[PDB]
Amino acid sequence: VLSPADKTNVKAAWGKVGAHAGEYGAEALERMFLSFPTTKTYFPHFDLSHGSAQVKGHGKKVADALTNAVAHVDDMPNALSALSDLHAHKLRVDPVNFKLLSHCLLVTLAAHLPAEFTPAVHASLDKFLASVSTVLTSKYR
Amino acid sequence: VLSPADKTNVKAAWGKVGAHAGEYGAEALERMFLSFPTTKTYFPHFDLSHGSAQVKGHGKKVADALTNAVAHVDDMPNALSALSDLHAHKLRVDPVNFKLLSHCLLVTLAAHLPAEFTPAVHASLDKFLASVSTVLTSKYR
Amino acid sequence: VHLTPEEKSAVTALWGKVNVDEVGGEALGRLLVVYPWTQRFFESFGDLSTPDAVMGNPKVKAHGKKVLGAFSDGLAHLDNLKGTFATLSELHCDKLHVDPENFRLLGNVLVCVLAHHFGKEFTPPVQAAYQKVVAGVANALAHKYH
Amino acid sequence: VHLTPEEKSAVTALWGKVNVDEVGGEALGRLLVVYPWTQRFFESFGDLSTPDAVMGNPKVKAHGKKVLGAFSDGLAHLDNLKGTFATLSELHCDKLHVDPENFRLLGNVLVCVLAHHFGKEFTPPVQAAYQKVVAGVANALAHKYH
Ligand code: HEM
Ligand code: HEM
Ligand code: HEM
Ligand code: HEM
Ligand SMILES: */[SH]=c1/[nH]nc([C@H]2COc3ccccc3O2)[nH]1
Ligand SMILES: */[SH]=c1/[nH]nc([C@H]2COc3ccccc3O2)[nH]1
Ligand SMILES: */[SH]=c1\[nH]nc([C@H]2COc3ccccc3O2)[nH]1
Ligand SMILES: */[SH]=c1\[nH]nc([C@H]2COc3ccccc3O2)[nH]1
Ligand SMILES: S=c1[nH]nc([C@H]2COc3ccccc3O2)[nH]1
Ligand SMILES: S=c1[nH]nc([C@H]2COc3ccccc3O2)[nH]1
Ligand SMILES: S=c1[nH]nc([C@H]2COc3ccccc3O2)[nH]1
Ligand SMILES: S=c1[nH]nc([C@H]2COc3ccccc3O2)[nH]1
Repeated sequence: VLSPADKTNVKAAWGKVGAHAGEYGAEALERMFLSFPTTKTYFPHFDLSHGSAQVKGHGKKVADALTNAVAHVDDMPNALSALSDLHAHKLRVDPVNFKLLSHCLLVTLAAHLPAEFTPAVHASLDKFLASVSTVLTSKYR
Repeated sequence: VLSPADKTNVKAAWGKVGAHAGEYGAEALERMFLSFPTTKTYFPHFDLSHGSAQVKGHGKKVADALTNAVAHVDDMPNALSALSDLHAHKLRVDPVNFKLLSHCLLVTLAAHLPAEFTPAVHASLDKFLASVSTVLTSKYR
Repeated sequence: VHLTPEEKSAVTALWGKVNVDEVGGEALGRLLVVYPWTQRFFESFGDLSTPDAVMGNPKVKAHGKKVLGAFSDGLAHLDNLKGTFATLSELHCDKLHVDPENFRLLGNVLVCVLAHHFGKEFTPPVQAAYQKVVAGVANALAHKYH
Repeated sequence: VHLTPEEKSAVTALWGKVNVDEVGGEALGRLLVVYPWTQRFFESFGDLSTPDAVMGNPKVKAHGKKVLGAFSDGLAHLDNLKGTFATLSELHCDKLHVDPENFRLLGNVLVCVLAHHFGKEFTPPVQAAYQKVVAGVANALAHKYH
């Protein structure tokens, strides 16, 4: 689980991103759709177009789910049970895809906050997203 | 998490293997050492030889840790915290290696119990080992 | 790939006794059963929500017979899985977008299938050889990245 | 690999502005920091138990300069990463036994490093191109499986 320092880093990053949460979430998705087109086959009836509003809207849902994860770092399995059901049972998302979105969340972060994206923070955010990703694919276990 | 049926399958397999637990554990390791030699670099001062006694002895420790996992399917993160510390923090085991031992546990199982190793059981045992493996690499998160 | 004369031998000796009509649909069926996300590539196959429905599915067995067909080619050109699977490599890599990780999965389920059938005959050294070939084949399928 | 003229262009345009003295040790240092198990291949490097100790480690920067050196070769023979990295492919695959998965890891940390330095200039399309090359290179390193 996340150390006290890791918790502090993730929140610091969460506080600093603040209002841009939904936007960063839409960008990470656009980034994922473009770098790993295979991921698009999960959003068929979606306008995966650029300025897409459906993407803008899913970005926000993703960022909100993440904010919820941040508020239950020591609870997550619980707090995400529903989401874990959606993605694992009903959607059958290939677990590799979680590494790909997470990797894209980090690029987005890194690109908008070059100076704060130090190796330690990178490390803390990476552990966090992997905790989130592991909870979401937990219904396969 | 494991369904009621999955729990029943794993225990059925645990009961049927019974006394052969430590042995199957040594075989899965011998199998892992031979198919993925890279794994051997984690047991330097070990006689990774065939009839090795150190291997016979580690097989038993592994099977016991698994039996402990079976008895805390809904607890594991807890029940394995120590083990998770050993393997993740002090040993720095590459997470891919857990997929490799688990894959070798299943071959061992399958080879000694051809007829009981049905697709459903295979499915249940796979979910179990992945739960175990995920708990053991959880200190990287 | 590079196998010792002993491995190259055990592998063909083993293969020769493989029911090529069943072993492939079984490896494919177990893949789809055990790793449910892989069921997404075979939607035309029908309801795969139960293990028995997956294993008895005629399209799963038919298609599985081809997959085994491929591994058979490999054991026939171990030092050329590059070209042998070259065409396939494009199919899976360039047209399909299958994550190479899933190639690894299928290959290892095949090994488990082989262990399920030959029991104790599938000794550690023998398993060790197949992981080799299976590793080769998966590499070849991932080989073409155009 | 196959990149559109636009990607092939954005990639070299980007690369040309890359501090080849630092970018490599940084990608390597972040890999070792972020995925601690990778520290096991570089024991001769010393105490890597803190991020600052890893990043400032002279051997990490030196060695990192070579890794970048390799990717540079790749961008110079995108349609030949097969032979270009052929030699390396043997080093990493045949002698070292690095799991191809770790090649994927390093390649993606490099992408994050590039994003860390070029900020908003590392646009989605631009990132998209590098994932392509990085995917190619990792494939080539895994290519040789002898
Ligand atoms: C960082 C991990 C992820 C988070 C936090 C996340 C978050 C969410 C949220 C908030 C929803 C809405 C659920 C609801 O309204 O009930 C959603 C839906 C969904 N997610 Fe994820 N997700 C993640 C990863 C992924 C990945 C990797 C994919 C696949 C490439 C994916 C595919 C989907 C799909 C297809 C939907 C449904 C879209 C629709 O049809 O409306 N998600 N996700
Ligand atoms: C199925 C997952 C695994 C289980 C249940 C398991 C179980 C155990 C147990 C019971 C011990 C003894 C701990 C103690 O006495 O405090 C141990 C030690 C150890 N394990 Fe694991 N292990 C697993 C996977 C792995 C893997 C994949 C590797 C690496 C390839 C590995 C490497 C080690 C090493 C190097 C030791 C220490 C050996 C020594 O120096 O005495 N384990 N493990
Ligand atoms: C080492 C592993 C693999 C081998 C040897 C293999 C072999 C084959 C072969 C022989 C074909 C038939 C080609 C033809 O009829 O001309 C094929 C098609 C295909 N493979 Fe695989 N394959 C592998 C792994 C996978 C995996 C993991 C997936 C899962 C995503 C996959 C998805 C497909 C699909 C979608 C087709 C066509 C299916 C259809 O006809 O509807 N394959 N494969
Ligand atoms: C796309 C990824 C990679 C590239 C492009 C790459 C590149 C290089 C290059 C250029 C060399 C130096 C060869 C020479 O000096 O002749 C090398 C050596 C080496 N690489 Fe990598 N490498 C990659 C990934 C990795 C990963 C993930 C590991 C982690 C296990 C690794 C472990 C090593 C080791 C152990 C050496 C020699 C280290 C030493 O000199 O002590 N490499 N690599
Ligand atoms: S018996 C069985 N079924 N699936 C599997 C494992 C085999 O091990 C393995 C290693 C690397 C990637 C996937 C994978 O699936 N074993
Ligand atoms: S910013 C950063 N650091 N590490 C990583 C991820 C990138 O995504 C990824 C995909 C597949 C395998 C490894 C991996 O490591 N992103
Ligand atoms: S179909 C295929 N084969 N290789 C690849 C790319 C993408 O993923 C990857 C993962 C690990 C090592 C190398 C690669 O290159 N697509
Ligand atoms: S160094 C290297 N490159 N490929 C390989 C083998 C082993 O692992 C693997 C994983 C996924 C697809 C194909 C392979 O083949 N070793
Ligand atoms: S192997 C292994 N174990 N954990 C990982 C990485 C790879 O993918 C990620 C991508 C972004 C953040 C965390 C991630 O976990 N790879
Ligand atoms: S179940 C199963 N198998 N592999 C996983 C992956 C899912 O996504 C991840 C993403 C980042 C780090 C670790 C992860 O574990 N989950
Ligand atoms: S990708 C992904 N997610 N989960 C897995 C598999 C691969 O390795 C295993 C090997 C044996 C049992 C369970 C396993 O989980 N591969
Ligand atoms: S952290 C991290 N990244 N990848 C993992 C792997 C560890 O081993 C596994 C073994 C089987 C199934 C899923 C697994 O998740 N753990």
